[PDB]
Amino acid sequence: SRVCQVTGKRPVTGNNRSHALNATKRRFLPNLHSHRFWVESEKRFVTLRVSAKGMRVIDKKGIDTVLAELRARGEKY
Amino acid sequence: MQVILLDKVANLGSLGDQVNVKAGYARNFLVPQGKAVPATKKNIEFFEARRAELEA
RNA sequence: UAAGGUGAUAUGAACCGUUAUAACCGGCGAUUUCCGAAUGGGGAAACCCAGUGUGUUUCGACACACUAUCAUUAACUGAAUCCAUAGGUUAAUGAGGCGAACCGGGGGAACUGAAACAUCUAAGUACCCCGAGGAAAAGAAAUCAACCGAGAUUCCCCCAG
RNA sequence: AGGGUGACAGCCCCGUACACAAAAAUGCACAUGCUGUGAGCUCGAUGAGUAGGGCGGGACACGUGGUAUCCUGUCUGAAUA
RNA sequence: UUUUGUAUAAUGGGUCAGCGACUUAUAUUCUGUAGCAAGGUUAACCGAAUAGGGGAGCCGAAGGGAAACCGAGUCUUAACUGGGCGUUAAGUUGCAGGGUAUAGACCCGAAACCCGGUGAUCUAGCCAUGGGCAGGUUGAAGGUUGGGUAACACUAACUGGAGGACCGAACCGACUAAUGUUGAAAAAUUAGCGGAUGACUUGUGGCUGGGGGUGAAAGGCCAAUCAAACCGGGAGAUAGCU
RNA sequence: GUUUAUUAAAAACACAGCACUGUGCAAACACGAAAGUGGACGUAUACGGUGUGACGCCUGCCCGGUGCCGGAAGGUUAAUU
RNA sequence: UGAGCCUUGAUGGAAGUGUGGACGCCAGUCUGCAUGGCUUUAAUGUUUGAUGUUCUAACGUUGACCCGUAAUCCGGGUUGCGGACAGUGUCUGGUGGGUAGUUUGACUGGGGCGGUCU
RNA sequence: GCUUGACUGCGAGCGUGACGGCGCGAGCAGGUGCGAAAGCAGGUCAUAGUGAUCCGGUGGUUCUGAAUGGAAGGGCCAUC
Repeated sequence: SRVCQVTGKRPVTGNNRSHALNATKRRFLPNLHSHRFWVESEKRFVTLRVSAKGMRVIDKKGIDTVLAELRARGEKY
Repeated sequence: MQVILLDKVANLGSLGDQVNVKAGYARNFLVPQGKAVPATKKNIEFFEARRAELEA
């Protein structure tokens, strides 16, 4: 499930569009990566499957806060 | 990525100065390895209140 | 409620009943095999095979009840790694499947029309998928107006082919 | 109104108009108890990887147009009455 | 019925009964008719419900100009002797009808295109595990032994028992003919025929699913069909043809 | 040997043999949006693709065209800036 | 290592016994080396891009081991090998009958070929 | 020889087309050339020498211009 654990980003659909303007179904999908984040608050490595962006979100908000959600929302981690 | 420093740390370090550091270096080494911290503003005071309650 | 009654093809038999337990109607309860979500395990549905606790002046064995999975919670346990975490057992709640349309969402055609055809159309239709209610959805302005003023959402008639 | 009864029935039967009914289980209303639950005032606070932007798409009757508005896959990224 | 034309040897119909094709909705115009008339008329809704209320609004009484704008005129042009379009005819709302528009739009009919299911009980290929091949030939390697060589070579008997080896039943196929052809049979019967220890044959079960499979490759096979299976659906596809 | 089950059994397919070509192993290749898997529990005396088609004697010239292979100058050339 | 800024030596405590580099108006004199009672020049500190080594800490491991776990999945952990490569998202140029949707005129003494089309 | 009438605005009234359209035209207004003048000239003896609509470009023009003033874009005339 190409799905960003932090941000909710899943794949989306659109068209392609030639010069001839031809519509053809396509998919956009999240730049996902799954990373080993160091918590320390847990002295452990939680490894989330993330989108660069999710990563930025973590880099901002803060890991302990992100992990806050998910748990807050039932998710594993 | 900005972050303020704890320990010395080469080419920038200074026990608490205000450096601007490349994204990765930090979320990958500087921290989750104690040596700096996200300049979360809540911090730029948290670690400036020292530069006042101390160096003056 | 009652003087008639034991559904029908479908008689007959043997019976029930007439002033209140015949029958008949309705409220509430009892019982409710097996299969089926099917949930002890299995399985070519309605069959096969268990385990655990029980129970028998005949306490072998054969009856009765529990034992699926998943989630939340708790208790008891408990690794690599000593603390922790993971893991494991148990217990209590809950879910599960079914089924009209209407509803919200994920995805989404082609014939066809353009008197061919690719932009365009058919259409966000058909269809598949998930979810929910009695309705759903939406909703109390970073809305409109236009220098006057309106004051959420929904629905209808005009505006206007 | 209607239906039936040996042919077409207001008065033969069942009904209809009308007026009546529940030991029970339930629905909705109110009035009350229970557990909750928070009410009013004063002083505050006022939604950031967000708005905006590049790219690619999508939605707006609007087919990138001179094209506002909205959503966002990708890269970025403010002000703070 | 179609045709320039059909007794026509061109189409359709064995016959009778029943059924079977220009419809409905909303728009829009015209005609007929009715009402009111420089006006006609209400929609939603309200309702005392076919009344009444509601005149939002629509159409009409004013055009010209792309427009600003002007206005019974106006536009053209610097302006037109002028030119064009206008001013001189009554609308409007029901009701019935004739056309059109959107809708399956008079009825029936494709070959197809798209979506979602069902199918390897027929067949193709593969996997697992099992079964089957009467009878009769040929007689490879190798081996023993004699003869033979300086020793090998070589040679004779024997022994052995290979092979998509031979002949031929079962089994598997299907080259020719005849019959049959409203069949005994939706692919056979009868006489002949190729293989028959193998790239053999066959039972049970399993796997591969539709632009997909499988194919010793014919476009072959995938349940009597296959240059794209069957079923349901889009669906009354479309048919300028009959 | 195979084949057009049902008008074609052949000179068509196949075959051992041969050649070219790709592949250093998490191979190439192939089913698959992926995970997973075949190749292969193999490893260049192997695996795939293509052609030829026992065997004998043999397989000449042509690299312009098309296809493919190699080329660390120059010209031309995308997003981006 | 291309270019900017900061600077300490160039254009804008005396005289004599002694030195590397040179557009030196063509024949100088210097720019420094020793001593002796805002614009044309060399290296530092830098700031900023390019190239190159190596590191480890993202990330890969279809090497070995530990545990969950009597397990050829998975997860965690340790170790080894790689390593900011590879790979993957977004954008972009090329290739791309593998797949797709289609087009491929009429006239015509039948059609096609030829011819013709205002 | 002198010139730019290969002029601008229009146009009674004809032709010829299903239509889109094409064609001929004296005359009026402004302005111009030639000629002493009467006068002739809105191309070429005539009849071929061509391409609708869309979209877009260029010049001109306040006609329009989504709160207002502007602007963008649209219209109109010329033209590609």
